[PDB]
Amino acid sequence: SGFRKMAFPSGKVEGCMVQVTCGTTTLNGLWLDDVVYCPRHVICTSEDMLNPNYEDLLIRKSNHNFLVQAGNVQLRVIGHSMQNCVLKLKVDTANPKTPKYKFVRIQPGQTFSVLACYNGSPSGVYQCAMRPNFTIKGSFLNGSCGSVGFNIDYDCVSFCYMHHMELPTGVHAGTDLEGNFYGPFVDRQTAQAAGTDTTITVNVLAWLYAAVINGDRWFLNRFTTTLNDFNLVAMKYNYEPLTQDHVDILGPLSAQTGIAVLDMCASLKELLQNGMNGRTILGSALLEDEFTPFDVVRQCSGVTFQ
Amino acid sequence: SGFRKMAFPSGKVEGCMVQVTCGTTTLNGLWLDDVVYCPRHVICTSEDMLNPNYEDLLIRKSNHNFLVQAGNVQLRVIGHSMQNCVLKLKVDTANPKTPKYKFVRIQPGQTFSVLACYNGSPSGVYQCAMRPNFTIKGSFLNGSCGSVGFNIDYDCVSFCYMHHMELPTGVHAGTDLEGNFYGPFVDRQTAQAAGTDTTITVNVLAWLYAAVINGDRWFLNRFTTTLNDFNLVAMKYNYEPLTQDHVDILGPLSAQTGIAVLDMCASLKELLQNGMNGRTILGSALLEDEFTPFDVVRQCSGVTFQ
Ligand SMILES: O=C1CC(C(=O)N2CCN(c3ccc(CO)c(Cl)c3)CC2)=NC(=O)N1
Ligand SMILES: O=C1CC(C(=O)N2CCN(c3ccc(CO)c(Cl)c3)CC2)=NC(=O)N1
Repeated sequence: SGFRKMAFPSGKVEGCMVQVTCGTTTLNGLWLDDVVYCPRHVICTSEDMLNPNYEDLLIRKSNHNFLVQAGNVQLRVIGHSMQNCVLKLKVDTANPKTPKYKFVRIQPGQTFSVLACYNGSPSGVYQCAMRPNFTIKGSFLNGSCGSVGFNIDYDCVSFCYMHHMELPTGVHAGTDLEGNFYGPFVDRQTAQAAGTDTTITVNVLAWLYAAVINGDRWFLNRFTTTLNDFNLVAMKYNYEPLTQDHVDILGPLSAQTGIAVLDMCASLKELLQNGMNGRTILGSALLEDEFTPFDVVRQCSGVTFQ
Repeated sequence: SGFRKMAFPSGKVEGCMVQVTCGTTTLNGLWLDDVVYCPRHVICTSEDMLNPNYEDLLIRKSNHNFLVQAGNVQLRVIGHSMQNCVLKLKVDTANPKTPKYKFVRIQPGQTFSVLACYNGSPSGVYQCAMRPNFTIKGSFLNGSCGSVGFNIDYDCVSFCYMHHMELPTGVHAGTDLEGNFYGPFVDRQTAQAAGTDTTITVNVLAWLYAAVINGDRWFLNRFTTTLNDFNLVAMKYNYEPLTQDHVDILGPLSAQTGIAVLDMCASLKELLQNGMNGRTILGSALLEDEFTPFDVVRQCSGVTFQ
């Protein structure tokens, strides 16, 4: 029993984190095989941050301008190239702790674990979701750029995020591991703002199923709504509309509890219109939307990893 | 910026988790040097759980009754002994991934990271606090016994908790690594209940300082209370009393924000008597008490580990 914000074990990722220094700028890099991945703005100075020309800045650099450290061992850079907003540093030594990995781009609403690092040293791990406005509500300080987000499928590490910058509203933006930004953001210190965020409805429903599994049932009722009558109320409260695919994803949770998806939607509709009236659900007084249906199944059924 | 439930990187602990089987019972073990630590109830059957005599049960066992697996490698048990509620299995191979470690017993109110495991395989990591009633609000399923809690100081792993059982109210109880239970619990399936829980006041104050650092200031005021006038209100709402040592611990947070501790206590006193009125603090509609003053400093100043 119980329900926690659970992150993946970070051991397989800790061994891939390195320190990358170019000039007086130092951030984190991802060392896989003989390639080190890091944000390309590591080659920027104070004069370039507002209007950088990464083509010019990179052409004026050589391999010896990049200092890469794996703990105390120095990695000799034997080549460099730029793929979108990510810099790829070819090194002479292949990382012997390279796990089975792949590069995946996630969708809004999906969750992943973040290994926050500083000077190539892991500092902490936490779970977060990609928001519908393509930002994440992370916890990052100065020097955290290059920190990566990941999921673990069986024995394979799926890298999905590399941290690049913090927006003025305190939220964070980054790219996938191919260098392509999540959302309409660019890696230059211009006045960029994120669009309006919305609540991930399918995640709230999955979180309500986790509550029923753990004994919280006070919000239930015997009513039933349709998918269109629910979406009319949901859009009023800035909730993402619910689709038939979302219903099918919630299948296993509905079977384990014996509560149909449209039944639970009627309970969520009541919680949106009347509030929670000082009561709590799984120790929260707000509706949580950063647990996917898979996160609930994994935590309420117990699947490990190799 | 930002504030998350952040756990320690679990890499150094993942390499110490093994699978321990005795009869038809399988749980997790901690492999440090040539010793494997696991809960002693692994030697119990169905007939013994309600009234076990661990002296008799252990004397009727031999070294070959214990099957220890580190992944696929089998560890030959060359000796066994019992220290309080923990079984110590001497094996022929010393764990080459043994980090610098120590065994520490934590106090109520302190936090630690939990590496939840099943069949010796890590499944997830999360942060939790030792409650004033010596339980933890964990997330554990069947087979999680032997999972350990830990903190990381510099390069040293401080083990502080080993999971033993879940109580009927859904909370969890365990021992330190010397086998001594936290709280008045025993490892037999009798009807045990935890005492009344209270809110960790010093942790709430530390969490309020984290909010001010991150831009949440709506709850502040210019009033100031005394330590005794605050404790009179706190005990009314089942809050732990505040001591002068708690004030000194909050020193660095008060200096960084320029808000005295007694000033913040006046704000907490108002939040307890009037509620939050539908407003949120750091994305929560409740007062969070599972962040220590050290957790806030570490996340709002960025200290890594070796
Ligand atoms: O999330 C964070 C990250 C963070 C941090 O280390 N930064 C801020 C972003 N910065 C940067 C430099 C150049 C360019 C373009 O040349 C860009 Cl776009 C960004 C690197 C240093 N500080 C925080 O406070 N929070
Ligand atoms: O936290 C958890 C742990 C858990 C779990 O694996 N257990 C439950 C406790 N159990 C046990 C066996 C014998 C004795 C004394 O002989 C005792 Cl005290 C406990 C071992 C198996 N299942 C859950 O659902 N939650």
